Amino acid sequence: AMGYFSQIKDAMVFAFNLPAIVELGTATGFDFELIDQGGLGHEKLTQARN
Amino acid sequence: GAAWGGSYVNDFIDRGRVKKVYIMSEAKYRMLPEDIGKWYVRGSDGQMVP
Repeated sequence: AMGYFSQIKDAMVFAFNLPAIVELGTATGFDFELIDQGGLGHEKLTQARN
Repeated sequence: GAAWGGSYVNDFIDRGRVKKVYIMSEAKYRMLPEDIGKWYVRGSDGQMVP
C-alpha cells in the first residue's frame, strides 16, 4: 500500500499496522517538546524550531 | 462600584498570557467623602447629574 500510496501526489497518505500498546511508542523514538519559556511568541518559537 | 472599588471587565493578552482588565477611579478622585460629588451619572435626558 505504501508503495502505491507514495505516488499519490495530491495528498500525503500513510498505511500502518496497529501498535501492540498505543501509548508505548517506538523504542528508538523520542517525544521532544520545544517550550516557549520567555514569551517570545508563535513566530519566534517557529523560527527556533526551524 | 466601578469608580470606588474597581470592576473587572474582561481579559486581555499580555505577552501571550491571559490577564484581567480593571477599571477604577484615579487615586486622587476616590480618597475623601467630598469626592463623591465629583461623580456624575447620566439621566434619560442626556444630561449629567451629580
